[PDB]
Amino acid sequence: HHSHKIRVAHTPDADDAFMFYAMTHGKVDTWLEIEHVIEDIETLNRKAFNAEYEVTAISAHAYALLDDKYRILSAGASVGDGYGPVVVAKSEISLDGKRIAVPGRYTTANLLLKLAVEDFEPVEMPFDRIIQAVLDEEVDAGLLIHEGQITYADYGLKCVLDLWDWWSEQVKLPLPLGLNAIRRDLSVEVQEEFLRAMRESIAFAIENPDEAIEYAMKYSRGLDRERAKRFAMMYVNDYTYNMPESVDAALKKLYEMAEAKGLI
Repeated sequence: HHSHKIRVAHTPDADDAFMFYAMTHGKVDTWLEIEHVIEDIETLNRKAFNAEYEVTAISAHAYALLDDKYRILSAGASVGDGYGPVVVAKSEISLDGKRIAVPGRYTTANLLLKLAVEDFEPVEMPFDRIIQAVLDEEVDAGLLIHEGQITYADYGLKCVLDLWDWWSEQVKLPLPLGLNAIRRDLSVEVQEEFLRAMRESIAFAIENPDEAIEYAMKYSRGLDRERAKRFAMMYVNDYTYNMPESVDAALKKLYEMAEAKGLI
């Protein structure tokens, strides 16, 4: 077992901690010596341009700009199906010409926004400040890629653009959001092994939602246990266990649309 020492990077989010719980607690038997690195999704999308880690989470959008050094892992993807990121505002607006706070240039949610509204002012900004900026009218609207998508109503805010409804009008397939990416220079041995450990960790979470969610709470961000389970279960299910053919088709489509508008 060569090169058995690797770095696995993922995000400080409930859905993520949930998925990785079994692995982060020695509950997964593997000969791989894994070192976890937790960082914001946009940080990983950018560091991925240097092929920093052996395995890293990464937005589908970003992946299109680094499919030369990385390939998509069958397990770990987050896919919306009847739900996904949204743009929220204090009241109903059109968004055209407006200033919208965005969590990260390379996120899939940004690519989608840039496809639905071809003329607006994207205001680069950390996710943990989008909600405040909107409520305090620092911007006209905000793009929410994390648990905001199911909690915005608590702040008296409302959805002005439902990215899933927009995507559903473009193609009839699930919505690829986050992906698990593995460097192409790793051996077949390491590739299969990590895939096995990854799948086991995901399956463990579904069979033990309360246990896995308990630890994940460290990233709940105020969400109660039920709301957190619901969020995690939204992006950690069948699609995460194994990317089906429909999701492969959806990425293909997503990319084609991006290429056709020169977004990539």
